[PDB]
Parts: sequence; C-alpha cells; structure tokens
Amino acid sequence: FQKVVVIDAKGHLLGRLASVVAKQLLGGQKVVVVRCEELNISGHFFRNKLKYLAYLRKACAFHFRAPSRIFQKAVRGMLPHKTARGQAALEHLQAVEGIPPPFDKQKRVVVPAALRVLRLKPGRKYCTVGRLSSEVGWKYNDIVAKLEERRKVKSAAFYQAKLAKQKKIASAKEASPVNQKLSQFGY
Amino acid sequence: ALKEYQVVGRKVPTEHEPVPKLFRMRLFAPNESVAKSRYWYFLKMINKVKKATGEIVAINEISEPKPLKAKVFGIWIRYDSRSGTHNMYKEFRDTTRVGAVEAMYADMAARHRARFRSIRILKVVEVEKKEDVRRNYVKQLLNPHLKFPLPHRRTGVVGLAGKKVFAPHRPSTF
Amino acid sequence: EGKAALFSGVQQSLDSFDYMWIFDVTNMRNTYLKRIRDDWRIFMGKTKVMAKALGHTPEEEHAENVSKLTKLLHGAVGLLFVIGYFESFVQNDFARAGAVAPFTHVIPAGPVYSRAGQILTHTLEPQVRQLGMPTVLKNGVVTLLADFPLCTEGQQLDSRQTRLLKLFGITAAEFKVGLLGYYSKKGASVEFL
Amino acid sequence: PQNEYIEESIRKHGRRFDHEERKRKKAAREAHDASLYAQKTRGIKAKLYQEKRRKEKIQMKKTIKQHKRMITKATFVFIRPMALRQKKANVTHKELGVTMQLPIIGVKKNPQSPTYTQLGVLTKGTVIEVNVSELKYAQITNNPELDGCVNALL
Amino acid sequence: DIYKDETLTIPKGVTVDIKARNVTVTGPRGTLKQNLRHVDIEMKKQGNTIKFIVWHGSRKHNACIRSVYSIINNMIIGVTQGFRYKMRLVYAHFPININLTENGTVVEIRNFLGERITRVIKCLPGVTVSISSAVKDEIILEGNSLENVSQSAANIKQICNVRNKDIRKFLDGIYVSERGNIE
RNA sequence: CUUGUGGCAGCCAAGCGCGACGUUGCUCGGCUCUUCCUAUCAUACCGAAGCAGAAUUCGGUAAGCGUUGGACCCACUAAUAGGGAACGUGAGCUGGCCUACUGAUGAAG
RNA sequence: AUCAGAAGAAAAGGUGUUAGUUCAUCUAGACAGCAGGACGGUGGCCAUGGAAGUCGGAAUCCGCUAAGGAGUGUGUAA
Repeated sequence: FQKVVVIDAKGHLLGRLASVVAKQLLGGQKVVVVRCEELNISGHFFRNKLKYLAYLRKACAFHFRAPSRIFQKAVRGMLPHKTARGQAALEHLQAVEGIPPPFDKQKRVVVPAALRVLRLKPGRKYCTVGRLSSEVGWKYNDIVAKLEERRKVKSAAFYQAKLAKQKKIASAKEASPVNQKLSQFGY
Repeated sequence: ALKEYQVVGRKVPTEHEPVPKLFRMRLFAPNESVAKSRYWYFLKMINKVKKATGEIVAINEISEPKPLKAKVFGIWIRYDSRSGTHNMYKEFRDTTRVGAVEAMYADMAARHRARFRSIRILKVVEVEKKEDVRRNYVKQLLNPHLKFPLPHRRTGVVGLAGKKVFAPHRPSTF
Repeated sequence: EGKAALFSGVQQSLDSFDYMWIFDVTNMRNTYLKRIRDDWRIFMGKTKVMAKALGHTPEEEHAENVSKLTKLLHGAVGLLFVIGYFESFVQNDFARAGAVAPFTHVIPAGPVYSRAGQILTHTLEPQVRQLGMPTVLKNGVVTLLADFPLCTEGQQLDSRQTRLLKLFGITAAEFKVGLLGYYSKKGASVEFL
Repeated sequence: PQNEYIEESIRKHGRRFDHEERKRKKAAREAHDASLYAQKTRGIKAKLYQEKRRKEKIQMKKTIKQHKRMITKATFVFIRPMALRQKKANVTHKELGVTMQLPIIGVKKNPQSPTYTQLGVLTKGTVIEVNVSELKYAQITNNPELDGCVNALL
Repeated sequence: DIYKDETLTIPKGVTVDIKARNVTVTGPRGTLKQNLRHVDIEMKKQGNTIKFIVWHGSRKHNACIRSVYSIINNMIIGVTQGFRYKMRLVYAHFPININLTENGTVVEIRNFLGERITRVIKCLPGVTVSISSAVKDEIILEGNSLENVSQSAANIKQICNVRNKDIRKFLDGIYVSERGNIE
C-alpha cells in the first residue's frame, strides 16, 4: 500500500473500478487515475448515451462532461461526501485526461477485479467513455489522442534504450559462477 | 447435499390386516428425516395409507456403485405449475446418480423456477446406449472425436492470489 | 403409398409379354412421351426404385444376372409392350440447360423477331420485363440497344440461354432410347452393347 | 387527360423499370418488418395492431381448417325527463328470432320497487306489456339507462 | 452445439493473411485490408483451407460465420480478377449530363428533370467510374469490393430521385443494370 | 383511477355446461399571464391513395418555431390545434422576518 | 431490454432466445438450392365488346403417368 498509486484506466469498467477506488480513498491511499477516456460501460453505445441525456435533462445541477468528471461523479456516489470523512477523501482522488507528464514516468497498476475482458462475456455490447462524452459536449477528444500518440513515441523509444540495457545485464548474468548456488537455493 | 435412500415400510398390522405389504421407494433427501417426510407424501397422495397407522422397517443409503464410470441418466419428472401437471423427461450426463439429480434441481429451479416440494421425481434410469439417448448435445458429447478449448477462458486460472488489488501487469488470459 | 404403387407397376411391367423396352421419359415434354407411348406402358416413377425393389441380389431379383444390370440401369427408363422407330425416328424438341449449343445463335438489335427473321409481333409487353436483356420498350415496341448472342458453340446452355431458347425456335435436341439388351423370359440375355 | 389515361402510357411507354423487383423485394422483407412492428410500437396504435393481428390469425385458422327530486332512470308514460321517457322498445321474439321495435303499451311490474312500477320506470328485468298484433308481456333484458335503447326479449 | 466450422478454399490470390484480425489480402490485381475485430472468431490459415470456428456460441454469433464467409469471399475474388458494376441510364424528357473527374472518382450529374443542380458524388475510395462508349448511357463501376461499389450505386440511385411527383408517370433516373467480374 | 369499438337474443363455436373470433336478428365563466404535455392547426421531412400537373385526402417522425383583429358569426392570415397546473393562476384579475428571482458592491488565500 | 430488472389494463401479438411435449419424413437421397418437365379432351357450360385457369355463376369430369389443380398468383382487351 504505497502512499501514491496510479491506476491506468484503459479497459477498466467505470462502475467496478470506482467501487474499488472509493474504498481505497477512504482507507487513506492517494489514488490517481490516468487515461480516463478509455473507460468502459456495459451496454451498447446508444444506450449509455440516453442514460446520459437524462442527466442533462435533470436541471434545476452542473452536468460535468469530461471523462474524468464522469468518473469523479461515479466515485462521489460511493463516498460519504457530505461528511468531512468523505469530503477529505474526495480530494485525494485525482482523475486526469490521458497521462500528464508528472505521472507518465511512474509505473501504472491495473485492477484485476474490474478489467473489461475478465468481467464481460465475449461479444457483449459496451461503450468507451471517451467516445461517449465527445458526443455529449466534450470538445477535447482529438487533442488528447494526438498527445497520447506523442507520449507513446517517447515511451516506446525509452523502452528500446532500456531493453538493450537490460539485455547487456541479461548477457552478463550467466558469467557469475554463483549461478549453481543460485539454483540450489531456487533463486 | 442429497443422498440415495431406499425406504421400505408398511402399515401397522391389525386383526383385519395381519400381514401388510412392504412398499419400497428409491427417493432422494438431504437427511434421513426428510426421506420419511417425502415417503409419506409420495405414498399418501397415491395409495392413501395413513401416517399414524404406518411404521418404517428400514432406511438405507445407497452409495453410487460405479461412481468413476461416466454415465448418461434419464430422468422422468412431473412439473407442477399454474396448471400442475407436465410430463417432462430430462436427460443429464454425469458420474453419480445423486449428482445428476442435483443438476436437475439446479436446472429446474433455474430454467423453470421450480420448487422442491412442487417437483416430484418420477423415475431415474441409466441410459447405456447412445442410440437410446435422445438429446443432440448429449449425442454430440458422446461422439468419438470430442474436442473443444476450455470454455470461459477467464474462469481458468482466474486471478490466482489472495487479495490482488492493483496487479502490476495486464493478464494474458489466453 | 405412391412409391409402393410404382414398384408394383414396375413388377407388372417386368412381367409384361415381350419387347423388353427400356425407356420412360427424357427432356422431351409429356406430349412427346404420350406420342411415343401411343404406338404401344411407359412408367418409371422414382429412378432406381424398381431396381431397388427388384433387388441387386439375383435371388431377390425376378430376372437373372441383375446385379450387374442394376448399375447399368439408370435414368428415366421403363418397360413397355419399334426398334426401327427408336433407332431412326428422333422427334426434335427445344434444347434445355446442361447441353452444348450446336452453334452460336444471336439476337439482332433493334426490333426483335420471334421467329429469328423467319416471319415479329411486338405485343409481348410482359416479355420486356421478363427478359432481363438490354432491351428498351420504347413507343410500345421493345428495342434492343445492342445485339446479344443467345449461346455459342461448345458452351453449356446457360439459364438465360435456356430461357431465350424456350421462347425462340431452337429445337437443338433429339430423343434417344436405350435398347442394348432384352430381358427375354427364356433367353434372359440382356446385352450391354 | 381522358379515360384511363395512365393505362395507355403504360401501354405505349413501358413500366417503371425497377418496380416489379422493388415490389417483390417489399413483399419479401415485409415479414421482418411485421415482427419489428410489434417489438417497437406502444400505445393505442400498438393496441390496434394486437387484436387486428389476432383477427386475421383466427380467420386464417378457419379457412385452412375448411381447406333534486327527479327520476334518474328511463321511464314510460319526482320529475321524469321527457328525453328519459321512452315509448318504443326493440323487443326481440324468442321463437321467431326477429328483433322488432314495438311500442311500449304498458309496464306490467318493475322488480326494482313497486314505486318504480307505479312510475313506469324502465329497468332491467322489468315486465312490460307490448302489442303483438303485427307479429303480450316481455321482460327487459338490458339496461336502457346505459345502453341508450330499450333492449328486451319476448 | 459447441463447435461450428466453416472452410474456405483459397484461390490464386497472393496472400490472405489474417494478421491481427485484419485481412490484408493481396491478389494479382492488388492489395486490400479490412478489419475483423467486429466479431470474436477463430480464423486459421493453413495450406489451402481457412477455418472459421465458433466454440460454444449462441445463434447470434453463429449467424456471423456465414456473413464473414460471404464477406471474405468478396475481396478475395476482387483481388484476383476484380469486380465490375454495369450502370444504365433512363431519361424521360430532359437528357442527363454526366461528367467524370479525377479519372472518374467523382461524378457530377446535370440537367435532371429540368432541375439545375450539379449533383456531385465523391465516390468512395477503391471504386472508380468510367463511361462506356460501346453502348450509350452505359456506366462501368470497377472496384475490388462489392459493398463499396454497391453503396456508391445505392448513393447515386438515391441522389437520383423524384420529389412530390407520381412515380408511374416520370421515368427518368439511374438504376442498377447488372453485376459481374472484370474478367 | 382514466383514453377508440352499444346492448340483447340466437346460429355457429378453437377449445375448456360454458365457449373466443365470426354470423343472424331490427334498433359558474372568461380575460391576461407564466411555463409544461403531444393526443400536431400550420410550418420541416417522408409514405400511401387514379398521385398528368396544379391543387387535395389519409398516415409516419416531428413540440424547434408560431397559432389574430372586431360584435355563433366575417375577414385577414400559413393556421387561427387541444390541454394541464383537481376548488389553473379569486391573496394576477373581473363578470352572472426569512427565503426565492433580478440587479449592485464586496474582505479573502 | 433506444427509458431492462431488483394485482390494474391481463386477452393476446413478437422472423427474440433456451428448454421441452405431441406429430412427420429422411443414403427408396430429408429441407433448401439450382436443372427440366409442370401434358393432352378443353377456349368444359352459361356468363361478354373483350374472360383461353387466373372479372365472374354450380360442379370442376376425364386418357396418359412419378405428376400437370376446368388452375395459386403474376399478366394481357383477349
């Protein structure tokens, strides 16, 4: 249980990821979510749209539309946000668009209990939050996609340098004569 | 967990009826006591022998003779519904006679929302001949060249940890 | 029930007097079959049903050496109760699909001729839609934009080729019969020539 | 234009080139369209779909098988309204099986109450005498207050 | 049922790769690539056989097999010898002016029933339009994929429509004549 | 709760003595206003209809935008649609403190 | 499930799905598919400008066969 953790949200389910996240926040862990666009919802795309046009129809509220603001709404329903226990738990949850620089250099963990592939029967209809919100009033679908591609270029380039580096240590690992004693201890 | 129960009993002998006949039943029940209750229900609705004039001579439990041998079971049942009468005959392939009935209770209450009291078991028989089998999926399961990937690939190996919140890598699941 | 009646009729046909004919039907219409049967009973029912009813084994079969003749016996053939007419007289009939066109018949452009120029009535208004060829029904008359060859020599009779030939006068067919052998009561020599 | 003016244009110019396969295509895919009708629509027009579907279903099954102090009730002559007053009844003869509008000569007895019988109020089951010369007491087999007509059986 | 197998005999082509649910099929005519992530299916390429297998699938997923098989047949025939869609023009009173631009990729139609609209159609990529001089008003639609050529034919048909009139009196328009391979 | 299908008497009558659909029988009240609903008056786009065209009728989506001036009427207009706010708005209208909303400043990281 | 799910309309409708029940054929070749035949008295008789099976009125008969319905629609004035 690190003080700060980063949850990649690509392929996670909005409802089942939030329930896991909401509990961790109440435990005191500073959870930061990234790539909130690629979240998923069970049900075909047009269905999740209509359940969202009901939200916009509900009016005096502030129908926040960005995918991070959709997820933050999901968590705010599983916290006691009226009390100062949840009001101080909401502020630890930082949900962002894509991966800002101060987090793209950090290891991103995934929740096994809320991934789309492990939780949906094959062939089931589902929608992507990023695409959905971009058809509800979001206006930054294209820019985040371009920025994500650029980071992918740098991250992939970073791996190739690291891949060769570990290959050198991979090639020099067997030179140690203690490998036999390593085998005897199973290490 | 059900058990096979061979239940044999007769009515109380009297001067009018000195030698009652020994009836026999192969009925299923989670315990010995439930077997008696189902016995009296099965017989009284049919043969009209009163509870208070009846005694039970022997309750025995029948372990599966050849549990390791795969078998196909034919199960005649009578559905009770809004109408209350349906001659339904289901077939299940498994290893234990009790296990087949368990699934039959599983399917009857799932596919058709039946209730244990409502459903009365008519007869459970073995189907030793593939020709005697009547179900295409069982017929296909009985083919010489059975082969299929393990379905529900995620259900295999699942996650395999105690409380694995925040796995550090994506699961292959393949 | 009908199959049993056909088998019974086949057995009676096998029990006929003589002439051991083997011919029931062909690509020719029922009128041609009736005309052929007029100079005589032709009946086949289901193909190979009579052979199956008779039995491949000689013991089951009423005839002799029917095991080899059963494989030879195929198509629309049947007994009857002649040789020169079958060998020589072959009534012409319109061709059907599956055969090869003897030549390359074509349809002239513009106004069409029902007799391929041997007359060309233009009253066949429903034929314009029923044709499907590149023809335009202008001023109440079908006009062909370009000439269309109905078929070609050495080419299989296509569905469109067969459809055009049905309306046209293309009798590129000749009836044939099979009399290789005779199932004589005494001789019992069904030659395979 | 004159007479069947569109029937010589078809005669002289020809038919819409693609009408027949379009109508054949429409006559085919309508089977899927009919089912999609019942799975989407709601309301009265869906309700009108229901019994009209069953009507042709049962009819099809038949052919293939063959293959203030005032009177609140109608009275006969409190306050009795003239509109509520009725003098003609479409009494249907039982044996004859012919329904005829006969004048209400009089009311024999009203089972509701003797006061209603005195007032000559027409009610269901009341006995009324009607002339049968053109063809006697008769019992009202309906409620004229709701049906709007004096329906009775001889 | 637990298994549902479909087999395909590969014609000449060049390559029929199923790399990552993406048939980048290359034939003698050319190369075409389509996605296959629309359905979850096992597609094995071996020898001269392509196996499409459904495991423990519902009838909804079972219906996708023949559709995919019909789909996979379309481009493999297209990449081998191509596909040609013959187009015929019928006009009642006003002759229709047809022009071809960028070697026919874009078709503009003019003088439609007195109307004065230069209806422009940018036909979808992979299909080009040509005017046949052998027969007048004959338009050839060449491509390597039926769904693209037919959709362009459907598009040119719907933009070639009549408004608020009687269909059985007006006959001008554009309509499908017939299909076929290039060779 | 309420909406678009009269009743009675028979003949049938799939079926379960009833018996559906069929069939016979003649027979308190209104001005302004604010919104909201669609069950659409017009306008938008479609379908069908003997739809030449013009003009017309029915039907489908459609509540975005409108839906009058004068004592049942008489003209314009594209039409002059129907309603609800259960004692519509009689504590807007007549006859037989605080909280809203609108505005105006405002100390503060 | 394009407003899923967590007695009132209620009778039924659904080319939605999974189970079953009762009947049918089926290597005498099941269904579908294409390939062809789908006849001749006869254009039966009234009915009519024109009705040849297909506007219409009672049957609606026969020879051939494995099968051609005085015809199931399309269609034509026919």
